[PDB]
Amino acid sequence: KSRLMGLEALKSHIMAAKAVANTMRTSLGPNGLDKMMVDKDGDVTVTNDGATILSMMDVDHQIAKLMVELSKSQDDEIGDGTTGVVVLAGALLEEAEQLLDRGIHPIRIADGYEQAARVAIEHLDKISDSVLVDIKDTEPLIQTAKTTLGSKVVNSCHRQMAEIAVNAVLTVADMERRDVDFELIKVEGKVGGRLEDTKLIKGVIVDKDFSHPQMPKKVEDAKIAILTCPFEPPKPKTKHKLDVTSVEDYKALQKYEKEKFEEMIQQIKETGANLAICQWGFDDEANHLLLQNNLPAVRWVGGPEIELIAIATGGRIVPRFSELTAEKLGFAGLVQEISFGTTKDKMLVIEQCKNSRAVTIFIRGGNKMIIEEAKRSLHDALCVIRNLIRDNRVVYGGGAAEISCALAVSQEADKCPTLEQYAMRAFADALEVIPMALSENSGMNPIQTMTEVRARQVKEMNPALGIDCLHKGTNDMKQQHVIETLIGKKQQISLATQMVRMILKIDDIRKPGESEE
Amino acid sequence: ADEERAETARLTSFIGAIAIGDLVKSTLGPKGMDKILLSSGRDASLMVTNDGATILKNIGVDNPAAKVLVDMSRVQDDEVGDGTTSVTVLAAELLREAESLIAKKIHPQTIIAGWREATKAAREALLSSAVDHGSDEVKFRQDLMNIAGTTLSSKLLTHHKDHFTKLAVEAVLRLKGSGNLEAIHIIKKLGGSLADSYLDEGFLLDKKIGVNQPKRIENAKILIANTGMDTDKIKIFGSRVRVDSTAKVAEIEHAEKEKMKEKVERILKHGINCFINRQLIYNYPEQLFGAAGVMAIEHADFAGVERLALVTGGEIASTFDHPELVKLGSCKLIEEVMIGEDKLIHFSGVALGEACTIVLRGATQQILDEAERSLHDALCVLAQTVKDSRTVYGGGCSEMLMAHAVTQLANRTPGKEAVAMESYAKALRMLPTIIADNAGYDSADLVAQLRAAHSEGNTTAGLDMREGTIGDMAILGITESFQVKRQVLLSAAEAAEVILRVDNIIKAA
Amino acid sequence: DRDKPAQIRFSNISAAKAVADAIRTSLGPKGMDKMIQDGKGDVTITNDGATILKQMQVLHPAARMLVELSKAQDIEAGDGTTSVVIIAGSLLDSCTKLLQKGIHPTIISESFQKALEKGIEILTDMSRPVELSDRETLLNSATTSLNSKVVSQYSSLLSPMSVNAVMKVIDPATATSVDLRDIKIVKKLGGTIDDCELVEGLVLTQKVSNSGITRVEKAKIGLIQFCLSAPKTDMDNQIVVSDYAQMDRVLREERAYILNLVKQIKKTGCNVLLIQKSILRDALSDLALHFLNKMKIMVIKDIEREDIEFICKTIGTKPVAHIDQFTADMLGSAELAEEVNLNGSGKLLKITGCASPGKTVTIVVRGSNKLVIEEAERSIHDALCVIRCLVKKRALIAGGGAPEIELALRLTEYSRTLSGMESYCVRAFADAMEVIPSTLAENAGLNPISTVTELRNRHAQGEKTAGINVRKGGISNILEELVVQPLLVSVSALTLATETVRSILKID
Amino acid sequence: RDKPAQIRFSNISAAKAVADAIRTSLGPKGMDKMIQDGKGDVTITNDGATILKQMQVLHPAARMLVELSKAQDIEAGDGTTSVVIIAGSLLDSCTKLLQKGIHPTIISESFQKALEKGIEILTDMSRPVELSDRETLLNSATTSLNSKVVSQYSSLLSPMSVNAVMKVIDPATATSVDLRDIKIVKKLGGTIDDCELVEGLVLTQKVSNSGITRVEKAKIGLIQFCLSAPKTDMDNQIVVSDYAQMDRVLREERAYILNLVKQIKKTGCNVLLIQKSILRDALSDLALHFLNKMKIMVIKDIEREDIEFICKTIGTKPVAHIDQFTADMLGSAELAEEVNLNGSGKLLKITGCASPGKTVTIVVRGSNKLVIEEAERSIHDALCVIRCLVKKRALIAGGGAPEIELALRLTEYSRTLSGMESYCVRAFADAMEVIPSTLAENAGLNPISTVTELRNRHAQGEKTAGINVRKGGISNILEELVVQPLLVSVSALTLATETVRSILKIDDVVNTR
Repeated sequence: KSRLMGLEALKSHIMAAKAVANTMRTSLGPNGLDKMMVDKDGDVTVTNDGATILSMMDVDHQIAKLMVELSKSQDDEIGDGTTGVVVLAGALLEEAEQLLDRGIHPIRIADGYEQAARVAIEHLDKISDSVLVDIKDTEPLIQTAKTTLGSKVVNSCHRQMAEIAVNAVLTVADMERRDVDFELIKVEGKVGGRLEDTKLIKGVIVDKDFSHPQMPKKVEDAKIAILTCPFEPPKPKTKHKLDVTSVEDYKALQKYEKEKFEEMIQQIKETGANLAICQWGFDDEANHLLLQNNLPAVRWVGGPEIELIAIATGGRIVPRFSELTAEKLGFAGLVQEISFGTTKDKMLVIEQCKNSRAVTIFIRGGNKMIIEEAKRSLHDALCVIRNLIRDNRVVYGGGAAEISCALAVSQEADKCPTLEQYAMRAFADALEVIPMALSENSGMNPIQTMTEVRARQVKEMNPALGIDCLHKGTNDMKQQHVIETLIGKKQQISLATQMVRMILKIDDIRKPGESEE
Repeated sequence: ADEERAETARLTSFIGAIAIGDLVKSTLGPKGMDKILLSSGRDASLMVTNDGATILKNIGVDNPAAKVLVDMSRVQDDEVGDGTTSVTVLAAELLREAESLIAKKIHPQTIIAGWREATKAAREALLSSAVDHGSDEVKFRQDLMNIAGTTLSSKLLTHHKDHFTKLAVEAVLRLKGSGNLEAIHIIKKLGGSLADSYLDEGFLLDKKIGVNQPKRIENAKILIANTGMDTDKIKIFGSRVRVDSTAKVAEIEHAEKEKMKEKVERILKHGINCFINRQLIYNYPEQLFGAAGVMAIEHADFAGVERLALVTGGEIASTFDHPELVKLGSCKLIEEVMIGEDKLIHFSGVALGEACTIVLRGATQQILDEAERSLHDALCVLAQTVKDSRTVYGGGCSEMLMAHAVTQLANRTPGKEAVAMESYAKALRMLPTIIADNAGYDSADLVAQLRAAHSEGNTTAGLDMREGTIGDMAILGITESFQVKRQVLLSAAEAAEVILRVDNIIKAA
Repeated sequence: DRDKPAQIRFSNISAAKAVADAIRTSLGPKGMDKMIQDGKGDVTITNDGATILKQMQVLHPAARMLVELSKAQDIEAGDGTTSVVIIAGSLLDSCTKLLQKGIHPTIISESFQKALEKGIEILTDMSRPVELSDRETLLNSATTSLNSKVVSQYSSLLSPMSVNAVMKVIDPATATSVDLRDIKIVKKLGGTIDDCELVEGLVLTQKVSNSGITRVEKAKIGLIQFCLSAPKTDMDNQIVVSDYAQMDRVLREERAYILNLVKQIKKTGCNVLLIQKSILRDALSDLALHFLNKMKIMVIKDIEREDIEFICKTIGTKPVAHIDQFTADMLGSAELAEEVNLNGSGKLLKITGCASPGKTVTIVVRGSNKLVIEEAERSIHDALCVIRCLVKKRALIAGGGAPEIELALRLTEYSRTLSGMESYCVRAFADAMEVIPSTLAENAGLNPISTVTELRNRHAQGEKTAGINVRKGGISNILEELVVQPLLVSVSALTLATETVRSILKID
Repeated sequence: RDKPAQIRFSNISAAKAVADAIRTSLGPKGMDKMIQDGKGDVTITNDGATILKQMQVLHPAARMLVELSKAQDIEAGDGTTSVVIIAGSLLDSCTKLLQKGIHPTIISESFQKALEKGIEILTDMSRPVELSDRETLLNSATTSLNSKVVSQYSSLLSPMSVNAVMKVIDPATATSVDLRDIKIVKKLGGTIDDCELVEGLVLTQKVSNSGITRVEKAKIGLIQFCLSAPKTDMDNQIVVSDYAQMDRVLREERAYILNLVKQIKKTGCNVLLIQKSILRDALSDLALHFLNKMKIMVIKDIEREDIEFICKTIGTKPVAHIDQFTADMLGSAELAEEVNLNGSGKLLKITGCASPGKTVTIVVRGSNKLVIEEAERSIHDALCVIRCLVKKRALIAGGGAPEIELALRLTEYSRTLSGMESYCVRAFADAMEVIPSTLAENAGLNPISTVTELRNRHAQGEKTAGINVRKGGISNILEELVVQPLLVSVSALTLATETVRSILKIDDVVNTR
């Protein structure tokens, strides 16, 4: 059995947050050089918000093991600054060890770091404004929804994608009484279209089911009639058939099909829409004979797929052919067959205005990775507006909020003194890292860049300006229109010192010879 | 997992890309000299190629950056129709160029942003290096011939190219509506030599139904059809066939005959002189088609079925959803002809004159399949050179133009960009080196001469790599279509930067 | 960055030169034959490079290239075999130096590749025309070119057979290329070198006909490329195994088919059926095959499909995989089709005369034993090849590398007048030549150096007032005792080598 | 190259390693050293202040700290460690800035910024003192003498310290009144109370016996000749192959000098300073008896500084040879005195000498050497600490404490500057606080208690107040009865400041050919 003590542990502890946060420090901002991921099978992919690359990294170290967890809730509620906290959680530790390198308790300064967060928080709470509104917030969001999709997938994003991204949120963001969570809004990726092309849908949109185009390919009404049961004789998505003993039974066989359709139809007709979502698939033959009958069905629907259209409409799935109601059918302000792209079949477009428990924004794409890269970009920004629309709070920073809070918290340590005089100083030194350490990855000099917005803190505080994370000519947060949710940075303040305290918690490092799994 | 971070991954971004450059640049140009292809899975088995695409496979690529460029190669190879070995070392040059400079501490941020507009700085110069040739048709003839031997040159056909240099342009010469890969019908058939490669003016069925159906039908009304005469496709007439008994074999045999006889008579209701079936044609129907004086071609080639429909101006049966409703092709002659050693049913009088059926005559297939493959590559350029009839002075001449352009732009821009942009402008001047080094001639001579030439702004004088001197770009043939370079100038001037963005590289293997 | 290719090119050219060097002892008849224990640990005894190079070979790609380069001269001329191997390293002796000397690899290639044509062109000056129209002259010259070489044994008898078989399939006075495509070489165990003879139709494997008539004249030549059999389970008779009445009744299935499938064979009708080997078949129903020949169609079974391929062309019996493919066109028309068990031992169906494109010849190679058959083949193969080369090359050239000792001087001379960076090369190009006849002057024993040096002046005088005369192995007129070869083996060895040497220079 | 980069680090390696253990400063801390030297020489070592100058180090980067040690002491007389120990504080920031990637010149220039900002604050805190009045002279002497060897004999030495500078005192404040004018003459005999500050030129000249130049109208001369005689200056015609030949020339040598020493006695000059320049050997060993016979003080080849003290202070010059009598450029002394305390000891006092308002002379006396030592070194810094006040007045604290006050308040300047150097000065700003921590560091086990709080406490006592290392406890540090003149630390600041940027001014080390 082995025990790696204290500094030994701390050495081990630091061996990650140095480099694995530097993986972020190299990636800080768009000018942060992005992270390629090659898989266990050797599959190359470019990544950011490195909780991605950290999950794609395979943890040999408890900090690496922890950080993914620490990084998650940041990428969960905020969706951005996943690179920031890991740096920041990786940074202050480097100052923190240096203080135990000075021979200071991790105990003491972490405490002084914990409230250094708090004093930065209020100081952070000053920045920008804590209220944005629907017409106001959109364009800065349309900026963010751009600059997220404009940094992270396209270069300009698209005023399609930017606005359609904020509107997907703003849809349920208004439904949730100025809140939202993701499941309410779902980006549906399908490629063959363009990244540019994004269909914002209040509900399910999936490919419709027909057989012959000579027979009607049609949606009926704007309403969907949802069925676990048949609209067309149910085949439990496995081998099932029809057979006849004579030429005449063949004639008897097809009117069965048409009457069962009618039987099913007449039920599903009178109880609202006609339009089937039918879990099970049916033969491609009498499917057109059902088209020929009338009022197409959707056959071979996924087991969960019927449920997805069920509750999001506000209705349900019809569980049995004999048990039928519009409630067990669908509730939709729009259902219509619509061709996805020019490249393939009509997606059945159900835009559910009778209810939406998921408003699902469809996105076309040129390539998987880049429509991913969009979807990649999206859910990051989806959550920042999600912070905003919940409580509309923004902060000019990433070139500012740090050096802002880096100024005062270290200034506070003057009025702090003793154990917290080093803490809130060295605390804000980790703040000093990111905007500087961003400019690190940039061609600009981080030390040089720091000195400027440093001099700016002498000029101006909690500023609408800052460094350029966009590597521009102007160094601002405003002419940059860079920002986060005042939630986010504050939410980002939460996590860094949270692992700093976390590597402290117990006295117990004692391992079988295994402190890693 | 295993994270390759910037420098190491950058050196790793170098290892493949730079070393992959070594061969593809060694093969760059005709005097580009081959790399032995060692097949490590199949024996040691040796292959010798002037092409990098073939290299990208035999010994596989581990290096992600190089693995990326294999796309770029194939991308440029397939899309541009050329630039296979070119765009690759082009990414090798700048990464090599960026090596010492990012090893000079220079950010790829600094680098990339520099080469970004530097890449664009070449463009206006490239867009200026655009030389409209082919604007006139006699131009367009020689313009196609300009790039006709150009693509096949580094696509590793060094022999029959001339014979195809005359052939491929003719098919492209007639198009003029657009560069057409469909109206133009591509056939390669064994028999004759590879300089016996033939151009059928019209549609061709390399199919032969023989005298089983009428062989010669003039002013033949074509039915372009998918319609099964045995399989008996949809719009089916009958009950679903069944076997309830030992002797039931009879009725199903008799039931299909009607179903066959229907589509016979139904297609006999087209009045078509020749029936072309993308499916087969059974004994009962074919003996009916043969008794109808109609040539019934069975299982005709799918695109050709449409090419027939296209070039003869007819319509396809639409899976017998049109019983009589499918429009009919009419070509003044349907004749089974022996070209080379083999009888093929040749359709002349087809409604498309721009349409040409090139029938490539194999002395063997192994060259013949390589023939059209590389032959199809110029067509891409040529088809797009139909669309844009334009040229750029080759042999590293447009390089030296875009060199100075960015080389002054380096001094015109300057900054963290001209940090990169000079390195950029060197890879511009590194292209003339390779072909000259491939030609084994003094690059710094031929470059700085061509530099002095483009310092005198002479892009009509360039490195002429046949003899490997500096000489005229008059469109000697040493000039390239504007399509290729702007294409080839692109992806590596992109990917090299794109590679400079990936720094942290986590390899979970 | 191009270092490694040079290193590789070194490694290439080294192991290239290497394997080509070992034959330069065994080069020539006086070249010493190596008993070689192999990876099998067992002796192997040969002189010519190709067999030597194949029979023990490891894998070096350039070496792998040269065993092809070796095979090339073979598959090209069937002749001058040992020669092409010797010139490559000889050229590379110039090349590697010039490469060391720094001459760019692309240059040396096009240097020697240009210089190639100049050599064989002065060879065309060296070239002595003999009559390709006159069978006698060909019978006289080729055998003498064979008498410039080892084997007259059966040749001087079989050149009357070889020159004729060629002469018979010779259309032109030029006699053109004439690959052995129309000469069918088949053996027969019994018989003699005299019972070895040319036959005017295609002798077929044995004659395999069970009830099939021993001879059918004016033979429709049927071909069976499809099975004679009803479906199998455990035999041509399809057997489902429980109780014996089912397998007795499924016969009614099986029996009728193999009868009708045969009845269908005789519907269109065939006088001879080509049937390849039953393992070149999935299987052939004897049940059919019995009733097959019992409808009286003479057949050969057990024949090679490549025989059939030879037969599909030379007598124009078009391949029949099917009964629709039973047709008087795909059923070849034989003038006469018989079997001869006699005139020696062994049985073969003799097609004697036929409907044939491109003339046709079969030679049935016989002898007191297989060896007497074997060397007879080896007696014709040279004759077969040296003619088809000598006719492929309008003129003749004396052998022993003396033309090279001429030409090495000739090109080096002009290689001066050539000047250019390649003057150094094109001299060294030609300089590569004389090493080969030198090695022979060493291989026959002599000073390889003293003599061939002097011969270059001998060949500066009358261009032949002397040459390398193998039986003399020394300074001699090679026209006084003719040491003579068709132009090709000279050209062949050359044209191959440079190309094989060319790409290697261009090989990284 | 790598060598340029490593050597500055290698400088920071050897140099910074030395300047740190250079703080046990003050305290009864750490176990005493018997130092076997680099040559194997066993040496018992204590009291880092002298252990500073004592230290034998190699390498350029280590010796500049001895060079640094030498600098402060001679300047102020106080704070020998104060200039060096902060070179530990300097090379703290330096590396971290080189680790921050800050450029050496910027780190160099960062030394000047904090220096200007530092001399700002040290004067801001320092409380002005009057260097004319006896009072802070006594007081700065007091605390210094309270930190010097004799606290008890700090009493009489104080006016002898105070009057010494006040002898040489210059109008109001100025950097002046050096210790060269002060001639400290160790007098065997007497006691430390018997140590005597004399106003005039006193010499350390020690000649034969007594009553010799105790008389009145005894001038002190310098002679750049010496007396004549046959076998002294004037010729000998006789040569010595023989002891008898040896005698008559020495007899004639003695007989003639006997007349010359009369001429020195009638000169009014009863001390000749006889040139160390040797004519025959110049003044005869036969002559020394005769000059002393006339009660004239000459010892063979008189100590050269006495020659220069009489030049400098008195203005004496050589005269014509005693054969010519004397030109009487011998300076004006109507009394030169040989004083035997307890009937013992040799001290030449020149009273009535020309003195230029300066060259005050403390005669440090004692029956022992230790007695003279304990006096001599103590009064020296008392002379110095007053010379310190005169040079640069007021007072700061002592023992490194007020530097933490600078350290707190400098980080505020490090807050204002808003440059890279604002961080660089900042990286140095609190690097100053290492001193009292490292002063208290070296004595023991279970370590960590007071160290960070040796810093933290002052910042708790904020900008005016902090812990006083000498008396313990937190207060305004500048007077606990813990002081050094404002000169001492601002003298300490610049030197180490200077010397370290040279390391950065080093591109790479070399070795001469």
